Amino acid sequence: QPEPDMITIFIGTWNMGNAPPPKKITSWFLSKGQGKTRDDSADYIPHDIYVIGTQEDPLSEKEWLEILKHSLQEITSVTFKTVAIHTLWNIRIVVLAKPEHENRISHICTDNVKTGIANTLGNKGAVGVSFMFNGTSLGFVNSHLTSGSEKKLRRNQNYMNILRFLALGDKKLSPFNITHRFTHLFWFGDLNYRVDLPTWEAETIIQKIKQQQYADLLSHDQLLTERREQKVFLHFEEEEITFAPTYRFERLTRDKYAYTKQKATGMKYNLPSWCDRVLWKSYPLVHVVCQSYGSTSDIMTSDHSPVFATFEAGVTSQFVSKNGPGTVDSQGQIEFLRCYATLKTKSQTKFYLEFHSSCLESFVKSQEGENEEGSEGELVVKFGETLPKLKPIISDPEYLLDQHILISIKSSDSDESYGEGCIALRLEATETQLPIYTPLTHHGELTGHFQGEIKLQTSQ
Ligand SMILES: CCCC(=O)Nc1cccnc1Cl
Repeated sequence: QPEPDMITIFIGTWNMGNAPPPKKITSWFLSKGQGKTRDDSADYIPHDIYVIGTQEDPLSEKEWLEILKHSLQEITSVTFKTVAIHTLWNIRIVVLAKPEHENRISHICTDNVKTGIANTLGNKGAVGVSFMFNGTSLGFVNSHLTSGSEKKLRRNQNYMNILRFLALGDKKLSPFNITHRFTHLFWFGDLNYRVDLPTWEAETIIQKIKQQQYADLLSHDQLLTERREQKVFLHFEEEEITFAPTYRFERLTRDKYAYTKQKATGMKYNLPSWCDRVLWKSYPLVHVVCQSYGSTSDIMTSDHSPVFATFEAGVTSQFVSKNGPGTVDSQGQIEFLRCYATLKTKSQTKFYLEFHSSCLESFVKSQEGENEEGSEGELVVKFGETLPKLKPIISDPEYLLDQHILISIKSSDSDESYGEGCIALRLEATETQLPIYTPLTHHGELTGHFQGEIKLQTSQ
């Protein structure tokens, strides 16, 4: 029974509006409705993993698990196994997997982050799950961010708090936040970013939606504009949106957007918006392809419509050789030539690097770099040919070329990371000097760059 090199993952996000779901929600899991939808010929083919995020979820965990599992069993005739379930207030994540995957899944972590302070602490935040699927680390975040058209900056702040404080994945990756801990990270939820057009334009927006003309609306979508200005979700991907705004509907139909200010909305307008989103970030040169991204049309208990996204994701096997795990394989090495970090910091400490990778027995600390001044004000930290030779556990190129090296540049004075990034070992050649590059971030914001050359020796 061979190990897979690809799986498919279903991501759902649905703000349930504190109402129980209708009796049938199968269209969600089938990726049917509006947008990039799944072919009918696939309807009986189960996804490998289903990850369901809800917000304003009024159900108990038990109640929702019974609906989800019976939904999937009706579609696929498979009884899915529960990998994890975690709830913060009314924000919930469920991970279900095909039974054949039970002994491929391990290291399951759950966590939550509560956003805001005093006033603004008590219903927004995020839940998440991570696990290993054979050799591949997977992370999933369902966030319910701050509401209201004039709170995009708060949403951006919520995002940074969640990625700083959500404690998922391998705790030994201490310099790295969730945006670096996983082969594949999926972040979804009621992100609550709005279409930023004047209130007076509400009926014009509705007209555009009825004509399926989204271009002039998407050009004002706050998540797309904040991401283009590098204010949020730096280095994440999102499929093109080709479905109608998923908020705010009159319940029990989809024929009406309810946008006008009401006491129940705090006298705020809710112009039609793409509140409900799925984004991802995968390590460089790992296969990930979005195969659906859309909304359902026939689930109408909430003022939001459910959103679905599906992905092909590359996975790797739990590799064993005669040498590693449990020792190094002297026929493998990773060398760095002519490396330097360019940092945005105004500070003047010495810096050193740490290399972290599950291809190493443990992380590797470099010597301190040599600081120089860049021509446009920058700090340049030069490592030259001084970086330690990395000793992978396994030399087989079928393993090593699928690996990644995480890099943190740390202050000698504080041991605090000033920047994190990731280098793929999926090189064009071995035993050949090749350019490498990663942006460096800290708390998910850009702080610099790391570039140089790599020379990878495998057993071939
Ligand atoms: C609800 C948690 C039950 C559980 O232990 N799930 C699990 C763990 C490891 C691998 N696969 C699965 Cl389904």
